[PDB]
Amino acid sequence: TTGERPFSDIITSVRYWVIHSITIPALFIAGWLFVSTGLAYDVFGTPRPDSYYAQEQRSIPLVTDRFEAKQQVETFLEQLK
Amino acid sequence: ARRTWLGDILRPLNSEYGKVAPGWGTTPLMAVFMGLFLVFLLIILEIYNSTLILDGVNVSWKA
Amino acid sequence: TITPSLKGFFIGLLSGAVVLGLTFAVLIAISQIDKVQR
Amino acid sequence: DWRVLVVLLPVLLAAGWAVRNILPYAVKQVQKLL
Amino acid sequence: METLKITVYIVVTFFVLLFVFGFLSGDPARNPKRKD
Amino acid sequence: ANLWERFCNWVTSTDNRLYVGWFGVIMIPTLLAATICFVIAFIAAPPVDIDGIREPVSGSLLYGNNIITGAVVPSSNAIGLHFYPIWEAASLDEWLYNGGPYQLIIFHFLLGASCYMGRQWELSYRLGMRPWICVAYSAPLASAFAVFLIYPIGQGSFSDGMPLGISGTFNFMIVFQAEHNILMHPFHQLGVAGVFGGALFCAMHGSLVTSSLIRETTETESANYGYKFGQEEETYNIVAAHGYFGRLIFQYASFNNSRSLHFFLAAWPVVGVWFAALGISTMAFNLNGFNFNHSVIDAKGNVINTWADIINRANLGMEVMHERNAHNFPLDLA
Amino acid sequence: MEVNQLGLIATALFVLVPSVFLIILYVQTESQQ
Amino acid sequence: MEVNQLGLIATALFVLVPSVFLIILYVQTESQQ
Amino acid sequence: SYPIFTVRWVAVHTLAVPTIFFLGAIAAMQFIQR
Amino acid sequence: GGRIPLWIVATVAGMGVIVIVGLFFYGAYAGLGSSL
Amino acid sequence: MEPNPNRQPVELNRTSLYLGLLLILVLALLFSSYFFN
Amino acid sequence: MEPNPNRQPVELNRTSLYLGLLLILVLALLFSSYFFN
Amino acid sequence: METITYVFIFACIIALFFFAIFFREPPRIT
Amino acid sequence: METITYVFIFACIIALFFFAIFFREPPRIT
Amino acid sequence: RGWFDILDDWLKRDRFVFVGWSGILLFPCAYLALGGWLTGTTFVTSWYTHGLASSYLEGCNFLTVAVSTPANSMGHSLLLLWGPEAQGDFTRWCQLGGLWTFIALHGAFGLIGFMLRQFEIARLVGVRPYNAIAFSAPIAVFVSVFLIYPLGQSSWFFAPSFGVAAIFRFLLFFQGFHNWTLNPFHMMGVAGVLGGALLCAIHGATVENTLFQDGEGASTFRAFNPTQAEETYSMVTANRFWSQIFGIAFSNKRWLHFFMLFVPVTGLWMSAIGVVGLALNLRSYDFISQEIRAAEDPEFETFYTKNLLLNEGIRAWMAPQDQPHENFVFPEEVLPRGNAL
Ligand code: CLA
Ligand code: CLA
Ligand code: CLA
Ligand SMILES: CCCCCCCCCCCCCCCC(=O)OC[C@H](COP(=O)(O)OC[C@@H](O)CO)OC(=O)CCCCCCCCCCCCCCC
Ligand SMILES: CC1=C(/C=C/C(C)=C/C=C/C(C)=C/C=C/C=C(C)/C=C/C=C(C)/C=C/C2=C(C)CCCC2(C)C)C(C)(C)CCC1
Ligand SMILES: CC1=C(/C=C/C(C)=C/C=C/C(C)=C/C=C/C=C(C)/C=C/C=C(C)/C=C/C2=C(C)CCCC2(C)C)C(C)(C)CCC1
Ligand SMILES: CCCCCCCCCCCCO[C@@H]1O[C@H](CO)[C@@H](O[C@H]2O[C@H](CO)[C@@H](O)[C@H](O)[C@H]2O)[C@H](O)[C@H]1O
Ligand SMILES: CCCCCCCCCCCCO[C@@H]1O[C@H](CO)[C@@H](O[C@H]2O[C@H](CO)[C@@H](O)[C@H](O)[C@H]2O)[C@H](O)[C@H]1O
Ligand SMILES: CCCCCCCCCCCCO[C@@H]1O[C@H](CO)[C@@H](O[C@H]2O[C@H](CO)[C@@H](O)[C@H](O)[C@H]2O)[C@H](O)[C@H]1O
Ligand code: OEX
Ligand SMILES: [Cl-]
Ligand SMILES: [Fe+2]
Ligand SMILES: [Mg+2]
Repeated sequence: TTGERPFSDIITSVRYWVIHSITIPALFIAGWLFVSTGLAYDVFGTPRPDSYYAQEQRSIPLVTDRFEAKQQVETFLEQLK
Repeated sequence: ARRTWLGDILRPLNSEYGKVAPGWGTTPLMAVFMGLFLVFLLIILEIYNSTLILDGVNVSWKA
Repeated sequence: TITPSLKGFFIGLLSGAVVLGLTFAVLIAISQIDKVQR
Repeated sequence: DWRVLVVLLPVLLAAGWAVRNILPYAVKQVQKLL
Repeated sequence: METLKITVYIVVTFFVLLFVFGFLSGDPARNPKRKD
Repeated sequence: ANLWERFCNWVTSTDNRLYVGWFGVIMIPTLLAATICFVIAFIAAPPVDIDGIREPVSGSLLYGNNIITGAVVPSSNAIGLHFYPIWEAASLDEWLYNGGPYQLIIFHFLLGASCYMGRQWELSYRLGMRPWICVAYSAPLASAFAVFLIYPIGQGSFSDGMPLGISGTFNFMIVFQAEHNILMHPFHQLGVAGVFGGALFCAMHGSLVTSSLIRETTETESANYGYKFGQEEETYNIVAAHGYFGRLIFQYASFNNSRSLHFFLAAWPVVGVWFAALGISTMAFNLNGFNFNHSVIDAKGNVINTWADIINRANLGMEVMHERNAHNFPLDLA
Repeated sequence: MEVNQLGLIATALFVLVPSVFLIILYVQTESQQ
Repeated sequence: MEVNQLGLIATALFVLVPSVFLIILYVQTESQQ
Repeated sequence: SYPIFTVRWVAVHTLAVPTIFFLGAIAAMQFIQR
Repeated sequence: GGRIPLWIVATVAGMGVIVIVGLFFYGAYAGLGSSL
Repeated sequence: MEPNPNRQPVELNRTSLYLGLLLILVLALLFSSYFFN
Repeated sequence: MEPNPNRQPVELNRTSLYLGLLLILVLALLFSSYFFN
Repeated sequence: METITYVFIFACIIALFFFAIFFREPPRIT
Repeated sequence: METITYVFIFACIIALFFFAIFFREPPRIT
Repeated sequence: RGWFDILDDWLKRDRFVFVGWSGILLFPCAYLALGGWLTGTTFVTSWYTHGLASSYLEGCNFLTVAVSTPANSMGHSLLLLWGPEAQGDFTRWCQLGGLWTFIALHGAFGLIGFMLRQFEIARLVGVRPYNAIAFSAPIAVFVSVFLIYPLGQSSWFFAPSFGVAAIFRFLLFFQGFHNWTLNPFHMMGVAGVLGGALLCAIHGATVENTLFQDGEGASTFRAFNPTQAEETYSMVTANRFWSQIFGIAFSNKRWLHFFMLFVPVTGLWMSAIGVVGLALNLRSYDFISQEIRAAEDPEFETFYTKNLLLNEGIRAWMAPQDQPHENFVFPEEVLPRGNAL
């Protein structure tokens, strides 16, 4: 009763579904592509399934140095090649 | 109520009850000092936290 | 001298001022435009 | 990087679609607001 | 042990029979409204 | 009136300070039997060979325990699910060694607590109330049946029932997690939602009613004297409370019907505790919580640990250490 | 058992001190008009 | 000194028990009309 | 006669917009092999 | 205002939720996190 | 000297007595093991 | 049920409080050495 | 001493139950 | 503990002197 | 009519979601703590801080995803995005656990914003502020567990990680290392939580079963009207019922509802005090008298002694993988095990 249009009037209107039959799939597809292009891995730094370990490595790339942690990760990533 | 010697001396210091400056008064000046105090506290927090590292300031017993 | 963490400190100080500043300009602006009917 | 565009492709292209189906009425809201 | 077994059997049977016969003794009619 | 009709009227009398009733004629002897035996056992019972391995555990105060460590120890693993009343023992000393008191207490208790539920139905009927307080009580009742009876049945021994003591309770919980991964079982998780939510909703409802109390008193007196027992008027403004809480969240999130609100307060912890009880009672048949140990594998096949894998290490530590002299073969099967 | 030598007095006062406080306030309430 | 282990509690209760008895009776007297 | 854009509209879309994006991302993750 | 019936909206949206959660349950047995 | 007008009578009803005693005895029963240690 | 007519109010004046406390504290001070022994 | 202390506190609680039930302030309809 | 106990009881007595003197029930002529 | 008063007018407008002055704090901080949690659990690893996978992107499910704590080597660093550890690199900040502190700090300020909202709305509508007062308990829990506990410890690493199973690890860590079930402050917490759920269940059920017949329907929710002055249920019947069933009963509705505030709120405060102790490892780990006796009498066994062995198993079997900064190599022959298993 705060003056906004009721939700059950909006989502039953055709103008809402003209708009949202485009915006809702486009968002869903944009999320799908963030993963399937691999951009999600490069934005967040998450390992792909073949980038946890070097080929004969069994040890974990744990960060041990506070002020050079940024370099420890980069040295761990450069050992993935 | 009982008048006393010390009470009559201290009387002017308890005489302006409820007295105010009109409107906002010195509120904008107070807000500025509060803002600077917040920055001050962040600085000393970050020094103790080793988030802020200054030359000459080794935050350790060995200093 | 200004250490890198000091410049980093000034970055966070400025970035908070910009977040709070742009929030408060927008809140003031919308408030000035959408006043209450008295 | 070609992948930021591809993710921003459906976002941009549907924002522009909703700002077209709401523009005759987003104007009327802001006009009486002034 | 046998005397204790018989005593418990008697006591248990006594309280079970109170429960069964007591609920058989017109229990739905013991209510504040319809004493049918 | 004959003696039977007079006795029945006494039993079902609403004028008795404590209501007896027909469930009460079972509840009262059983609960007194379980209480008396519990108190004596907790103070004075000698050590009990819980694991059937001639390694007696001291549970009573006189034998070295305090309030926190003391317990009535579960009956012996050698007994299993066998009924062990006093008359089955050759002496009280043997009954004590084998954990007789535990079987006596939990059996009288469960029979007594079942009749407590019936007695709650019974009085509500005599008073003209609606009958479903007893349904709410069926949640903790089912929980008690789960830990004292159903869990032992599925595991094959009253030695796996929860001990009657505080540290004994903790031992039951830790071993249970080791063997069943109860934390990873959604029924336990619903139990937690039931109890955290219940405490949340208890706090919320208490606070909103207290916030909306209508002024009838001064500052120098407790606001509780603003309510008179059996007054007809509402003592709080439910419209004010709805107006607050519907602005705290949003309007349609908030109850304006007190009957709906109180039903929700009933149903939330009760349904949640029912799921908790069913959790225990279904882990009694070794349908365990989710096992994600080694679920995440890299491209080569290396195990990539997750938090579930860290839980498993903790689970392993309890498992290898629990009942440390009882196992002779590699798998812990019951 | 080898318990803390002050545990008995600590428990006895932890009981007795607030219990008597409540009893004092109860009794003087009952005696009011 | 090697004193009686119960001397502290015996003294503490010998003080506190009749002292609180007198305090209870004093306080409820003052609250009478 | 109601407005379209409100504080409510903003609050809805600050949740619903990333939610649908995240649901598409997580759906695509179901088809990643190792 | 009242074009599409709210029960139809509810049903299709309810079924859209089922499909998405059912996909996530499908992904528990395939690909990453499946233990295979 | 005139008496002090800020004085107020204090009350504790019986249920409050029973609740408080319950509280104190249960805290005692709970903490006693830790005090003996 | 009618109340009991034998009930009587009990009193202890302040001087009686001070005398009793004096008595209890002095007996405590006197006997404490013997209780510690 | 420990055992006596625990049983004592317990026994007081049971006594308090007795008074709280049989010697409560009676609920009065007013 | 002993020394503390004796001094404590003594200190209470001195306090009781203080109240018995300065906060007595005032003798009133009636 | 200055700019402050017009801004105050707009912030306090009746709308669907009330904003307020507290909403300036609450709404960004809550949105970021919520959004940071979803972002981290969808896309962010814990591989460099814990050696764990913790995201949907790596194959975890809802039970196993987490935003995990930073590495122990970070200490109690605020781990600001612009700080000396990430140096402005967002990707590295996520890898070092900066999302944990982001969620914790914005969660903290949001919780403040939420209690400020409770005060602000209660003041505007004219009700007493007991709901804000009751919210002090979840705040006390959040501050003690998520901030004070790791601040007492070596680093943020030992705080709870924001995930379902990660929290379960936190629970089992506190058993094995702190014997937290033995702690009387936790026990008071349990009593308040379980006592709270009991009061919730019993009060709801009591009201629903002492309702007055106020209408003709067998479904009885329609018989309520919020503008009624009369009580919707019989306090007198409820009182008589509970006095005869349980011996005691409420007879004051105001005390009943206060007690419902008090019980879960006091319990949560008590547990918070226990966690503050555990920040400094001031545990109620052991009963000294039983340990003396168990050491000298190899036949003395209790449930407390059995639990200590369980705890020793937890520590030994979990520490190498739970604390990978320590580089524990525990050879198989040093691990405590009972016979056979
Ligand atoms: C309400 C009264 C009551 C009940 C139900 C019980 C019940 C029990 N007692 Mg307890 N007991 C009681 C009072 C009671 N006791 C009292 C007052 C004392 C002190 C004297 C004891 C002292 C005592 C000791 C010392 C022991 C028991 C034991 C037992 C258990 C086994 C008894 C048995 O084998 O009987 C055999 C059963 C019968 C003879 C059943 C006959 C009942 C009717 C005629 C048949 C109908 C049966 C059928 C189930 C229908 C039920 C009705 C249903 C439809 C509602 C059982 C749980 C033993 C135990 O605890 O073992 C672990 C044990 O050692 N009792
Ligand atoms: C109410 C809103 C609110 C609050 C209380 C916070 C609070 C926080 N944020 Mg968050 N943040 C917010 C909204 C908020 N944020 C929003 C809307 C965004 C998206 C844009 C973010 C994005 C964000 C990121 C990416 C990060 C944070 C971080 C933080 C933490 C450190 C901030 C800091 O040190 O800046 C310091 C600045 C101030 C405190 C400003 C105070 C104003 C002063 C008193 C006025 C004077 C300043 C002056 C004019 C500046 C001139 C400088 C000049 C001399 C060069 C702190 C908990 C960091 C964090 O979480 O670390 C783990 C972090 O990495 N925030
Ligand atoms: C009978 C079983 C039982 C019960 C009832 C409890 C009860 C409790 N435990 Mg204990 N626990 C138990 C057994 C039990 N425990 C056992 C056997 C162990 C093993 C030793 C533990 C180990 C344990 C640990 C390690 C801790 C507890 C803690 C607690 C307290 C938690 C309070 C709380 O609500 O935190 C929940 C969190 C909050 C209330 C903070 C506020 C939450 C905000 C407001 C939520 C915001 C949500 C947001 C709006 C939306 C989120 C997004 C959504 C998608 C999720 C509570 C007293 C905690 C404690 O003592 O803290 C002081 C604690 O740290 N327990
Ligand atoms: C009819 C209400 C019955 C009381 C319900 C009591 C239990 C409530 C259960 C929980 C909600 C259940 C679903 C709605 C219960 C229900 O009855 O819904 C009905 C309700 C009203 O629908 P309409 O808007 O059509 O109705 C408007 C009416 O005024 C008709 O004129 O729908 C909602 O409000 C939709 C909610 C979307 C929410 C928008 C979210 C925006 C974000 C806001 C979050 C910020 C606030 C946070 C502050 C920190
Ligand atoms: C409304 C609503 C909702 C939703 C829901 C949903 C989503 C549902 C769906 C539903 C559905 C969707 C249904 C369906 C149905 C179906 C059916 C029931 C079928 C049947 C069939 C048959 C029976 C078959 C047969 C056969 C055979 C056997 C062989 C061959 C041939 C044939 C095929 C014929 C919600 C919750 C949101 C809310 C409230 C409202
Ligand atoms: C961190 C960060 C940030 C932020 C971000 C954000 C803010 C985000 C957001 C985000 C979000 C906001 C997201 C969303 C998501 C969502 C989701 C993912 C959902 C899901 C859902 C589902 C899955 C459903 C299910 C269910 C449930 C839950 C219950 C009931 C049942 C059902 C089944 C239906 C920034 C950049 C600022 C800065 C830097 C950092
Ligand atoms: C478990 C073993 C026993 C199995 C019993 C099954 C036998 C079947 C027939 C039993 C007869 C029960 O019959 C029942 O007896 C009682 C007591 O005698 C009768 O008599 C009763 O009268 C009224 C209610 O009617 C009561 O207020 C009264 O106290 C009682 O005496 C009931 O009205 C009758 O219905
Ligand atoms: C561990 C040691 C503890 C020992 C505890 C000692 C307990 C001593 C109990 C003292 C009880 C006094 O008991 C109390 O007496 C007073 C008067 O004296 C009575 O009070 C009654 O008389 C007074 C005066 O006429 C009226 O103002 C009052 O309204 C009326 O009720 C109380 O109704 C009764 O409860
Ligand atoms: C070792 C632990 C011991 C802790 C001791 C705790 C001591 C507590 C002291 C409680 C003191 C109550 O203090 C006492 O209050 C009552 C009312 O409440 C006052 O009583 C006054 O009001 C009442 C009621 O209006 C009148 O009937 C009365 O005539 C009047 O004097 C007393 O004058 C005051 O002395
Ligand atoms: O008793 Mn008691 O805990 Ca059931 O699993 Mn097998 O059995 Mn024994 O080992 Mn594990
Ligand atoms: Cl064990
Ligand atoms: Fe209520
Ligand atoms: Mg998969």
